Amino acid sequence: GMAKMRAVDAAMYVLEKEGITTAFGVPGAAINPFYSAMRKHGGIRHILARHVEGASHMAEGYTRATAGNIGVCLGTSGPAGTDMITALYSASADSIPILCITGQAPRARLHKEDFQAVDIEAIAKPVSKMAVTVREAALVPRVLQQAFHLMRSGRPGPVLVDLPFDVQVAEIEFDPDMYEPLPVYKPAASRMQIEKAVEMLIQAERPVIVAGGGVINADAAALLQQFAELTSVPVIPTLMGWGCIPDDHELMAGMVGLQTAHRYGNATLLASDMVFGIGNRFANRHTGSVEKYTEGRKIVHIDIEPTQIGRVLCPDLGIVSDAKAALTLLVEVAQEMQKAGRLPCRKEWVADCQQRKRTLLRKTHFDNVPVKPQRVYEEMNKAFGRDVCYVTTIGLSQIAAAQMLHVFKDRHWINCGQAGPLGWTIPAALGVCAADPKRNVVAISGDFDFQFLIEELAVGAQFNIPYIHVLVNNAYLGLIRQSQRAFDLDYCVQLAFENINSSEVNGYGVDHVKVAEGLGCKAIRVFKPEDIAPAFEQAKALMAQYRVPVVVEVILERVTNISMGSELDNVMEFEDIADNAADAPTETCFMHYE
Amino acid sequence: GMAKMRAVDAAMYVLEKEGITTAFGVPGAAINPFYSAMRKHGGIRHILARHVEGASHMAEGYTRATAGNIGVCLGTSGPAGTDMITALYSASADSIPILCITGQAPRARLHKEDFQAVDIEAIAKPVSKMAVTVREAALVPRVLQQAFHLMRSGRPGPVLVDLPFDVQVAEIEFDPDMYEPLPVYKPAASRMQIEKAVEMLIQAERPVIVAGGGVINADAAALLQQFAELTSVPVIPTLMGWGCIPDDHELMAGMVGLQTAHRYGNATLLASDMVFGIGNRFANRHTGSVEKYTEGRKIVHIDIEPTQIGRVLCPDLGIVSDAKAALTLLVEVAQEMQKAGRLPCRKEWVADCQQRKRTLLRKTHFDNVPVKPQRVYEEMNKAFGRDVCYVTTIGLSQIAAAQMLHVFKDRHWINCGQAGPLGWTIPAALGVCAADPKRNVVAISGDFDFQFLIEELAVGAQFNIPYIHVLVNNAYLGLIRQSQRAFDLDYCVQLAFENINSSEVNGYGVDHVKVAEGLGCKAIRVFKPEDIAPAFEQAKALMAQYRVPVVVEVILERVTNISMGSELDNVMEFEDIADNAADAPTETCFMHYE
Amino acid sequence: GMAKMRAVDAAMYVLEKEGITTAFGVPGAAINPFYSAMRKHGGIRHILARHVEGASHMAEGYTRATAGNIGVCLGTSGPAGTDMITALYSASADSIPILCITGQAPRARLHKEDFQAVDIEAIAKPVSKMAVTVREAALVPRVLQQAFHLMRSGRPGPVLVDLPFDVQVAEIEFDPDMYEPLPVYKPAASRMQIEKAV
Ligand SMILES: Cc1cc2nc3c(=O)[nH]c(=O)nc-3n(C[C@H](O)[C@H](O)[C@H](O)COP(=O)(O)OP(=O)(O)OC[C@H]3O[C@@H](n4cnc5c(N)ncnc54)[C@H](O)[C@@H]3O)c2cc1C
Ligand SMILES: Cc1cc2nc3c(=O)[nH]c(=O)nc-3n(C[C@H](O)[C@H](O)[C@H](O)COP(=O)(O)OP(=O)(O)OC[C@H]3O[C@@H](n4cnc5c(N)ncnc54)[C@H](O)[C@@H]3O)c2cc1C
Ligand SMILES: Cc1ncc(C[n+]2csc(CCOP(=O)(O)OP(=O)(O)O)c2C)c(N)n1
Ligand SMILES: Cc1ncc(C[n+]2csc(CCOP(=O)(O)OP(=O)(O)O)c2C)c(N)n1
Ligand SMILES: COC1=C(OC)C(=O)C(C)=CC1=O
Ligand SMILES: COC1=C(OC)C(=O)C(C)=CC1=O
Ligand SMILES: COC1=C(OC)C(=O)C(C)=CC1=O
Ligand SMILES: COC1=C(OC)C(=O)C(C)=CC1=O
Ligand SMILES: [Mg+2]
Ligand SMILES: [Mg+2]
Ligand SMILES: [Mg+2]
Repeated sequence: GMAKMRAVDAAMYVLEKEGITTAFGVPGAAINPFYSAMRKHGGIRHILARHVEGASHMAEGYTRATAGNIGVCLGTSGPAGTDMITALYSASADSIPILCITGQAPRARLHKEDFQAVDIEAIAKPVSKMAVTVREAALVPRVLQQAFHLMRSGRPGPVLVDLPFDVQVAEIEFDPDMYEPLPVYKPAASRMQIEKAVEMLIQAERPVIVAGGGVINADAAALLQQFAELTSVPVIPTLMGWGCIPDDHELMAGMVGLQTAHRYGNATLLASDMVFGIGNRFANRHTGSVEKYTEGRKIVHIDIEPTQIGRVLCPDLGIVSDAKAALTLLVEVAQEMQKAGRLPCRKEWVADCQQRKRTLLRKTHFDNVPVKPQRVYEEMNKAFGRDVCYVTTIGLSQIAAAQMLHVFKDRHWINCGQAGPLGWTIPAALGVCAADPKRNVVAISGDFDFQFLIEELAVGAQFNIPYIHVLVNNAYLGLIRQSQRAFDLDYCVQLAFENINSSEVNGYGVDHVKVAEGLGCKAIRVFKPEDIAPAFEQAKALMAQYRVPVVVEVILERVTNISMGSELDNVMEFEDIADNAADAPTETCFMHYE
Repeated sequence: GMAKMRAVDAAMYVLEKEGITTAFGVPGAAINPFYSAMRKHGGIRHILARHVEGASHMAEGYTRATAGNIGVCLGTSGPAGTDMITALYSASADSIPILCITGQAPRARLHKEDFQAVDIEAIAKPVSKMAVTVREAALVPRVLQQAFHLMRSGRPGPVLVDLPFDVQVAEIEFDPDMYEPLPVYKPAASRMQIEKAVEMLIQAERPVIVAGGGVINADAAALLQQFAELTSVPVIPTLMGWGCIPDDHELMAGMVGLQTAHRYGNATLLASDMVFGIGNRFANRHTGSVEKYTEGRKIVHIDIEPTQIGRVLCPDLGIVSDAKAALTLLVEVAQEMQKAGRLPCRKEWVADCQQRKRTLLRKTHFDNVPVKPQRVYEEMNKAFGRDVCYVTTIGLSQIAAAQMLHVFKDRHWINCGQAGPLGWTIPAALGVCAADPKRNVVAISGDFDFQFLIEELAVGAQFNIPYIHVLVNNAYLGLIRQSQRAFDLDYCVQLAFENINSSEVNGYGVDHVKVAEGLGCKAIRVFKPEDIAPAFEQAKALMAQYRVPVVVEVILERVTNISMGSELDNVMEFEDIADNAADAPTETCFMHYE
Repeated sequence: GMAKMRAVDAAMYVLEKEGITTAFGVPGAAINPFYSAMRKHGGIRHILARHVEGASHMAEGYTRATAGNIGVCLGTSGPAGTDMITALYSASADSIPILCITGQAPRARLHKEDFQAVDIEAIAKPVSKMAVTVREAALVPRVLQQAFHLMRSGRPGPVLVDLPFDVQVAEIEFDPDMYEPLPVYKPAASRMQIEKAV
């Protein structure tokens, strides 16, 4: 029961009671007392990163992998905290928590210029739900207790806790048996709200549901699918909702937007007369101009956060609610409407949507040498099972991947959709694997994203954390080259050079096979499209055998312009489109996934 | 003359007028208009980094290399700006400027949640002299004009300028012929202040001058040496002042502090009766407890910043002045005192200081296998000339290097002394080489620092930027292991693993020779101490021949405890001390440098 | 000559050398050592206001009346400082200075919800050229020295100096004879610019 212990020893009991079992970090002198309490306590597996930014993105992958997870990132004072800002931003931006814990100079020296003392509280305030320097040892458990309440309540977001060295080692009296987590705050829609939304849905003749990341945040994917099935309403997931209904479900109508979107998804949205938004916001790369997106359409918006409703467009009906509470009530009311015979039949509209999904395609089956990126994603759909979990960040690599890969379960598309920090992909994939060693994790990176935090591969080697990383190498910042077309420029975006140790890379610059092997991983380079599928089969074998990351590097043609535009009705198709299965053989309409 | 142009085109003329010739950056869509103006203008050499943090630390190395330089760092919106915070902190902390320029979402969408729009102004405020989002196109030249005034005036520091996309492309009328840089503000000591300081100096019987980074910031090293020679007063440089008098000068008395310090330097400070501080602050790792540092000693402090005087200890005389203005007047007054016969002879005190410098040594000449790190620094002193320019960050690698290497000119020790961010070393060295292609740049890293931003070696390969990187590999976070001794811990600080591709690294983990070669550089691994000197000779040849970075990796014994303590009178000597040249052959007392 | 004195006594020598002769204020327990120093030093005429906002606007009128004047407004901790925000905004907005000086709780109690302790630094930062809590007794003369430089230089504006009670009464060594005001920064047009204008 009650005993005298250091404030960091009390912190270990609090973290255990709050369900923490994993931490990613880089120790230093100012955070040593915390590491010493973590060693004495046991039960937290620490993973040593090779950049503080790597540890903070591992914590994001850990959070995102499984409902209820909270990745923890640990660092010393000074530059460690400033190295966490990008991850706090990325987590805030996507409404997901991580808990960052930093050491700090002792309280008496905070306004002197103590070595590596920085005002991290002020720096981190705009990208966190709370950033606090703990000023008394007895407050360490209470700040953590409040932090966990904030990370789970309302619109979720990250917390930074900053621990002065003297506060960490100071004694307190603490009773772990008496510690209890605070209740989680979640507003719930009333029946009056939900019945109005269902009445509006029944009146629409061509409705779609836009299912957002809030549905996944609330762990409500099964209810979302059930509500769509009862009402027979096609579902458009946002990039952050992708997976909340399986991609081969007959009501999955494709994705919408300026870049990570399908031709059939955009055409279905523009033909619709109502958008029933659940757990989405209306992101600008999803909508284009809001005036065109809302034209001729009633808009419903359900969001847990009141000030998200009406922020970018005015809904006809806005409801403040947790998505699981809302969907529980939407299923009940839809079942009552079904018994009363008041849900309309929707066979024509569902048939029109499916017809678009069957004909408005993009070619993937390219035999070209050098390889076309879209062929890589066709081979990934064939090589990996239905349970594949993709991790990716940003680039033409990521945009085309979102256009052409398929996913079948929530939290099998792990992607930092609002902030898109380069280098996120490797640490996030390691964090997903740490959350779930049985997960079939496959990452996708372009060469530039792969280089930012390339040293994190050695974390996977040191700790034996296996996953497959697909690296598509054009020796370009490919997305920036494409955006420079508007300026008739191709300027400062090339990565190629004659590698003085590897004439076999043929002027592509970095030799990723050599780099990955020096970092302790396995790697395979692919030049010809028919060698992609065997390489994915070797990579699985190498992974079972050595239990380390395996990189499959595909050498691409230097320049491919991926389809994108500035409005839903203006997406330009640069590469070949398709209307038949032979050019696009891995659409779910044509291919059984597992 | 006057013409209509985009606001970014006016920015190019302003940057040219302000002396900018180099920029380090990573383009993205939101900053493309600026890149397009930089391409159209010419005359700025852009260097593409492989992490935005790498570009920001290259800008720091560029600033630090040469008086008057201002490194420029360019990035897109969102995570690029959050990736610059660590460099802004490091530059603020050391009183040096960089100019960071970020793209931003258009003004009308700043409070919507536009893709990658972040409140970078608020995040960067605590680590910059100005952080501003430019709200009108006509203000772009005026914000830059104010930015350059701030970066050069008072206590120097960094500026972040954030450019909304629509502000960048909007037209203005601008006349480059009429643009003029603002005057620089620098307070100057009066004769009444300086005469009082010289009177106090004359009364002291055992004075020392502590020469800080402010002397180098003011470009006043030659005056500092001249003032010490006229008054015959021994000089103790801080780590940030190191080089402002040559290490073989008869008045150079060694360095002082808890870690990067000499036994003779600390013993000389504790024996002194006055500290004449010029351009220093009194950093806690330099002083220890201020009560012990000031005991029995009058303190003079000259600083350009009024609120630095009395911040950590109360001087007997505090003077607000630029160090060059102060030293100009100190030389004149000392010459007047010399003509009047009022400067005391100081032969005994100078002789006592030199006697300490000759006898209070640390052993470097170790024949051990595996290699002892202190032998590496002895070989570096022999292999490189007097004009060597060292670049380093933090770790036992850096602390012992500061204890045992010698430097002979200002700005030949490039080191982020207050913030110490891991990964700084490679990008900073590339930035120094970009500032001065004739500089003989040698970097020092431990293995963990080397890994953080290891991909930046490919920047040196792509752009042919040659320098030598000494990598001392203990497969440990060695400084943290040593600080964990106080907790009877060795926990989460080891980097070793059995590399499945390289049994020759013998369980040390990452194979840096393979990684460096995959990144396009040359590399040499050294296991035996007698092979260090030949490896430095091969590295010079490889560098002349291939014009890329050359890494020399020395395999160290796993555990070496470097001398350090918590007070000047308590520094513990773990490894062998020396009182003879044979154990410490590269002290300047024993060895002629060039 | 150099002498031992309280930080507030050294502040009195600084205000004298910077030309202060008048102050408007409302005393309180947290600013009493400063009032005790003003009484002992003499040479500043104090006008007692009947609202802290009244003292802050008297300081504005005193500044605005005559070139080179700097009105000084004095108050205690807590609501006195919040009583001053409107004048700080009015002074900033018109590019003119006032010097506001507030008492504050002792440093050891600044995060402990001590009676009438408020984060006036953060509240006043948007409406001042500088707003600072002085953390060391030796810094009191230096903060005032930087304040007068900022109030006169560039675009002029007001400054708020917040004084913890333990900082005010701590002894320091200060030599009034050695104090000198900082140079004022004012940029000047070149002849090239003026000929173009004409
Ligand atoms: C290069 C690139 C291209 C992209 N292209 C596209 C594209 O074409 N189309 C596209 O759609 N996206 C695209 N994205 C992603 C896009 O930027 C956004 O991240 C995404 O559209 C946002 O999805 P969302 O509306 O579900 O929002 P989210 O960020 O997932 O959040 C939606 C809402 O959920 C709420 N919420 C949180 N928890 C709960 C809960 N328990 N219950 C209810 N509500 C809750 C939050 O308050 C928030 O308002 C792209 C990203 C990149 C990097
Ligand atoms: C692991 C590690 C160990 C270290 N160990 C030691 C150690 O043992 N000893 C040690 O001394 N340092 C040590 N350092 C470095 C230390 O932390 C500080 O960076 C350093 O001591 C500060 O030097 P300085 O006083 O010259 O200050 P600086 O940071 O260089 O600044 C001094 C002052 O210069 C002023 N200034 C700027 N421009 C001008 C100008 N034109 N004219 C006049 N003034 C100007 C600024 O206002 C500032 O107050 C260590 C660093 C690390 C990372
Ligand atoms: C820190 C950061 N800097 C810049 C960007 C802008 N950016 C987005 S994609 C991209 C290029 C990515 O290239 P690569 O990963 O090789 O992919 P490709 O587009 O060539 O497939 C850049 C620079 C960013 N998202 N984050
Ligand atoms: C971003 C960041 N995280 C953590 C630290 C704390 N830190 C200082 S030195 C060090 C270990 C450095 O190890 P290495 O570079 O191998 O050098 P060694 O001490 O072993 O010679 C760490 C983690 C830091 N300075 N910066
Ligand atoms: C894309 O890489 C780059 C070069 O090499 C092609 C250059 O010559 C210059 C000036 C910039 C650049 O980014
Ligand atoms: C018959 O199963 C199929 C569908 O569901 C009806 C579809 O929507 C599409 C597009 C193809 C298909 O085979
Ligand atoms: C130093 O590397 C580390 C390990 O391997 C030795 C571990 O087993 C654990 C639990 C933490 C760690 O940091
Ligand atoms: C004779 O030259 C020499 C000195 O200067 C007098 C010294 O201070 C020391 C320590 C050695 C030396 O050789
Ligand atoms: Mg890296
Ligand atoms: Mg690429
Ligand atoms: Mg090491």
